[PDB]
Amino acid sequence: HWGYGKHNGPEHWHKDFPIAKGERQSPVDIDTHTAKYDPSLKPLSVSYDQATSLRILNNGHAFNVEFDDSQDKAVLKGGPLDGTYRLIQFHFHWGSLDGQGSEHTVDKKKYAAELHLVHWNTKYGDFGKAVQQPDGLAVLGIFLKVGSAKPGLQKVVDVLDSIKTKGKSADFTNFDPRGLLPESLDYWTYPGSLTTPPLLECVTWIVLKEPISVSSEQVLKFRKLNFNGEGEPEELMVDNWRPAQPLKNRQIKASFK
Ligand SMILES: NS(=O)(=O)c1cc(F)cc(F)c1
Ligand SMILES: OC[C@H]1O[C@@H](O)[C@H](O)[C@@H](O)[C@@H]1O
Ligand SMILES: OC[C@H]1O[C@@H](O)[C@H](O)[C@@H](O)[C@@H]1O
Ligand SMILES: OC[C@H]1O[C@H](O)[C@H](O)[C@@H](O)[C@@H]1O
Ligand SMILES: [Zn+2]
Repeated sequence: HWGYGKHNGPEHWHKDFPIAKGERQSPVDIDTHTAKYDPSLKPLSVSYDQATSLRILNNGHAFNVEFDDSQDKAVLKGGPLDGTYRLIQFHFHWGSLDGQGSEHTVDKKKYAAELHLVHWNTKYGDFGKAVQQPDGLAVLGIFLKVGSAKPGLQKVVDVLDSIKTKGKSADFTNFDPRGLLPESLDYWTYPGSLTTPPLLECVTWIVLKEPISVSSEQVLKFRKLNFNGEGEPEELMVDNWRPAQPLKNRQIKASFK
């Protein structure tokens, strides 16, 4: 039922999901001047060398690239995190035009899109148990701006024609997510939530400061996907982002001086 349209979008979600008005909702605006360096943060470790991708799915809201999370392979450690978090999937949020699409904003500036690499805390055994815990998930967020092409994104772009409509999937083995990172791992971090229903308040957000550049042609292909299923009237999959939510009783910490 929930979506991004006028009649089922972010301003309606609270009726079924009252936590939408909660105390640690995401995304937020990142005020870079108020964000403070945190010396208690440990070095961040993104260890994706043995990642095993499996499948790509159009779920009617975005597309997910899914990974084998039955054992410790691609993991995120360090930074603000206690213990080991396993990669389960990544997806994007994007706009109808280059001037909007990100969920987090930086001094109110909206990027063209935002990549979310989703990980769960292995001390809870499964993703479903992890989303019953305050520290169950860690999402690594990466901004996309439009400029030069990102070579490591092209394999994703070129499979999208095969998953145009809701419910379609395709094999997506042997994809290396290391090709989606920027050079620097400088980041901001804060406690938040899932940005889509069920909006659960389980996430440690780690948002990289350096955006990746993708080409106009790459993001234009994201915008050819459909929210609807096969045979149904075409609704382009665009503007699948939630706007910034109140910061409330939180502080954003920076990894860099
Ligand atoms: N968009 S998000 O990364 O917060 C996200 C991740 C997830 F695993 C499930 C969700 F419902 C939402
Ligand atoms: O195929 C994508 C990636 O898969 C990983 O499991 C391999 O260890 C990497 O060498 C490879 O780049
Ligand atoms: O009481 C002082 C403390 O206030 C907190 O809000 C800040 O996060 C700390 O960095 C600071 O040392
Ligand atoms: O790596 C992701 C995918 O990239 C390309 O589409 C390859 O043709 C395919 O075999 C692979 O699964
Ligand atoms: Zn997301």
